[PDB]
Amino acid sequence: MTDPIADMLTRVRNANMVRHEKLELPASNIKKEIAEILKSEGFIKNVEYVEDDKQGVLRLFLKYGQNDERVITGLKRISKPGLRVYAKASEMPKVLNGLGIALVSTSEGVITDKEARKRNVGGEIIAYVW
Amino acid sequence: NDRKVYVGKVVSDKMDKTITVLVETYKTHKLYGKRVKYSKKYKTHDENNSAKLGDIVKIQETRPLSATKRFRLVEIVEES
Amino acid sequence: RFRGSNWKKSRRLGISLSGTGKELEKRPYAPGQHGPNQRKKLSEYGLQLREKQKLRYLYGMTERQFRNTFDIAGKKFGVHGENFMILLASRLDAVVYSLGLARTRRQARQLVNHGHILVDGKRVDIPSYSVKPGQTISVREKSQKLNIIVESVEINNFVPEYLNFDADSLTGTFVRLPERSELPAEINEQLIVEYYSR
Amino acid sequence: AVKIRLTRLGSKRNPFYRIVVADARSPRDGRIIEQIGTYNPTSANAPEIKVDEALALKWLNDGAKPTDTVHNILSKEGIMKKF
Amino acid sequence: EFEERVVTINRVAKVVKGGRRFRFTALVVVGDKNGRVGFGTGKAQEVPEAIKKAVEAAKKDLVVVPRVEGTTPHTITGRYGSGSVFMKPAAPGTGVIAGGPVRAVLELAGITDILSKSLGSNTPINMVRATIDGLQNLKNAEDVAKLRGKTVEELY
Amino acid sequence: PTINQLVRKPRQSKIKKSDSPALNKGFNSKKKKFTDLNSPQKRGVCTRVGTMTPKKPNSALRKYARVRLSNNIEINAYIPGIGHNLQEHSVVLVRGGRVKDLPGVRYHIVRGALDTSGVDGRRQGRSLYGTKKPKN
RNA sequence: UGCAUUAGCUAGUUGGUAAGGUAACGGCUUACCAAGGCAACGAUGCAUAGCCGACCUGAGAGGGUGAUCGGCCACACUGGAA
RNA sequence: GUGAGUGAUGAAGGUCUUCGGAUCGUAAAACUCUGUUAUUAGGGAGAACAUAUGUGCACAUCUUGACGUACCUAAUCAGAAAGCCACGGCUAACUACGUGCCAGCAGCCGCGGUAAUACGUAGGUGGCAAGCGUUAUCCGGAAUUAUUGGGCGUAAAGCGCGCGUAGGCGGUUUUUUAAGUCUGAUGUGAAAGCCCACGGCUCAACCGUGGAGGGUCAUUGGAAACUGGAA
Ligand SMILES: [Mg+2]
Ligand SMILES: [Mg+2]
Ligand SMILES: [Mg+2]
Ligand SMILES: [Mg+2]
Ligand SMILES: [Mg+2]
Ligand SMILES: [Mg+2]
Ligand SMILES: [Mg+2]
Repeated sequence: MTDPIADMLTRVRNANMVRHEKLELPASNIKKEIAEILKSEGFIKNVEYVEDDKQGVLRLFLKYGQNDERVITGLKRISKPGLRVYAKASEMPKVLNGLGIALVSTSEGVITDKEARKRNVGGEIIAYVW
Repeated sequence: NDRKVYVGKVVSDKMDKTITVLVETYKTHKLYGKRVKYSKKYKTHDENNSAKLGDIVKIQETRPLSATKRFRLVEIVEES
Repeated sequence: RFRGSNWKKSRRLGISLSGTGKELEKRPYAPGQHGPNQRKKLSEYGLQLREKQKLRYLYGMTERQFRNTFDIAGKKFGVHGENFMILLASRLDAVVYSLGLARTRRQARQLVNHGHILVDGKRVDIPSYSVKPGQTISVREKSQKLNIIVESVEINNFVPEYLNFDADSLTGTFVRLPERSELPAEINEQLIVEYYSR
Repeated sequence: AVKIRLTRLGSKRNPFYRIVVADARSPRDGRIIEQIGTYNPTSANAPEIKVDEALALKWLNDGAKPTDTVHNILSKEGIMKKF
Repeated sequence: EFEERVVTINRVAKVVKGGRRFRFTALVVVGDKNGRVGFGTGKAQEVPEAIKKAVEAAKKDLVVVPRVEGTTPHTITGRYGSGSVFMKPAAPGTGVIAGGPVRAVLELAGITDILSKSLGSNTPINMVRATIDGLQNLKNAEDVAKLRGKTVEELY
Repeated sequence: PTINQLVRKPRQSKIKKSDSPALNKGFNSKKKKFTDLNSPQKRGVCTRVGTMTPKKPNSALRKYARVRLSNNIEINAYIPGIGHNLQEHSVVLVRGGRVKDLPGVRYHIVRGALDTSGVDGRRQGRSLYGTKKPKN
């Protein structure tokens, strides 16, 4: 395995075409905030968290729309092993006219572009989801 | 107004104060944004302070007093 | 000047556009030598050449100025296709064909050369100005009347809005840059808003 | 050696002037130490006196010289006998 | 009522035992100016009514374009086949900036303010389908809040 | 390619094959060296005229020359004109742009150029291939 | 800035102690002592080019220029030394 | 600005003509209209500052023009705003005559082997403007060098396949660090120029004023989620 969270977060799309509601993950400490800022912003019905031994289980329980429209409709990893990016707090980009919500590891943990203006901090912006 | 304060390892040493100081540093490339690392081989002089294979110690630039060495400090912390 | 026949390019385009009409007393079919035939189609090149060229013969300025008045129109605030229509009226020759001096711009756009060409001070012997809000284009002091300007001042009346002149001085410091409503109506702004932009 | 600039700026056929701490051997548009104001030499200006001389107070208080017959603009100021 | 603009025609042949025989194809696009756009393709041995043969084929299916007030909501790149378009919103007074075919599906639509550029190929049968695909992928700014469960204010 | 093999051997733009290759260069008299100039036109004197026929879709037969320029870079340049000139040992002024379908000419001859002012029996060409006597 | 179809360069060359000498330290010069120092993070070699705030283009990233007008070098028939 | 309000198909004469009539064309006269150019005029903007005497180097008061065209005013002429290039499509611009794979056009596809709207003229039309067009160099169009922003089955493109050092990247957790990272207090990136605001040049070209705004930096404050660094 080469990237600890790209292999995670691209099981979401492959578990978003064929319309599951299950996905099991190798959990971490990082992802137990990642899948909750997607629980804070509606994109997941219910993640519980890792509840087993030897850094084991993690399940997600996704969310689909009313007439079986997929809700998470777009997904992107941008800051990568092999090429980091680091966006300062002045030129922080919005995602799809601000509809989608990026996410950033900064001096106060992982926050988003909702929180990139009250803190006026910057960090490694790693994803874009829409 | 102060001297330089660069720190870093060595390669080896020979007779008469050949305290060469390897320094490693990061830079971006100017276009592609990759974090490329590179070194620089420096020089300073002392009595018998260092030896081969690991003599990381700060140096400080001064008046030249050599043909290539332009640092006057061998203030030692880490070694073998 | 144009040094040509403006009643021979009043049917080669669609309009005399400087009076009421000079095409009903002629063959209004086509320009010449192919008038006894049909009419073709029109592309977007037909849009640019028909509209820019149908507006150039209404303010008689030659080209290399059209771009200069185009970004001179552009270097401002608002909608561009409205603002070229806002700076279409600041020319004193336009106020010398629109404040009832003479009809055709060959004589009416010659109103700098011999007449009441003073404008709140010295004379302005050119074909325009940057005549902003609050400035009077008065009469000449040694002659407040030429031949044609006072002899045909009583020939027409009921002039345009956003201008309020008087008699016996031929002077106006009236309002401002005019409205986008009162303008030359027969043009399409967006068919020429990208024609000199592409 | 330090002097005060009177250089030929502006549109041609309209010789203007800018007032700055100059040197006797560097030319008109040459190397400039520091600015010392300007003056409208246009002879068509009512308000013209542009010398905020608190940033030019160090010149004549550390070894300046008068400049090349600009002395009547040195007349409209008064900075001498203060020391 | 409804406006119907021809984008292009083409003279299309077929070889049989004798000389080859011709027929004209003519795709047309039908716009309704409130943001509902269809398109169709005509195939007959004449110009001036194979147009109508396509126009009756165009109204049978439409797409509901998301008008934001004089514009499009966000940035999208609808591609279909090798051709592609680059769509981008702009200020309310801008005009429309597009190529040949991809303004015949925008001014015949009701958007009037887009910066755009074609990419990839340039044959007019692949431009329009990728543009319509791009307009289907666009979403309103309120139904995202509906499936999200947020309000409109909570996103900003 | 990935970034490490892209900061190692970087990008490298395409070559620029240039039109009019037999130009832009002045071979010096004293120092006897090629140079670079990027010059619009050059002089030259003529050697042959001739006319080769075939232009396989075009099929007429037209003339040519072998001028050689300042400091002897010999060339084949095409003469525009229904008529011609009557001069060996000319003082031409050549011009770029390839008259196609003749394999081996990329160059013109400007009519006039202080050797022959073109053809006299042409009126409404009036700058191409050397006419005069217009007062339009 | 371009060449790996240029891969081994350097011998007061790289250090030490002196002796001098220069406005000033110093392998700057000589007396010995020794072994170094540089390099696939492109040394050396050939070829071309005076640099820069700027100018032209470009939506932006970038690409191409260097006479005007200013900053700083280097040079005055060619070479040396006061 | 080399002309102006008029001015009945308006013309003698060019072209189309099957000619009956459109076209140049309200073009033109010949009336009526004008000083820009031409003979004279006062023609006098930058144009300042001291080797002195009265007061105690500072104040007021007497000392300096090469271009002498300019601004000016005032009679008032018609002195050439002409010529370039095209007209099949890209890209607005159409008819006749000699010519017949010839002589010849050509950015590109291509036009002429007898009726060429692509040759050479004629007339008309289109774009221009005191020029037009051509050859030459750079950028975009070109995402045809693709970090934003391309690909490698058959289209150009996978080493014949191992074992491997230099270099590149790395699972899970807890601690400390602070090189990369994020942030703010300074010193600095001169002025002339570009970007908008303002004064002046009969407006314009052009000038002066205060700001973006001068990049990787410099030193300490500061935050410690991720990449290093060590247990
Ligand atoms: Mg020179
Ligand atoms: Mg043309
Ligand atoms: Mg021809
Ligand atoms: Mg490709
Ligand atoms: Mg292996
Ligand atoms: Mg290894
Ligand atoms: Mg400060």
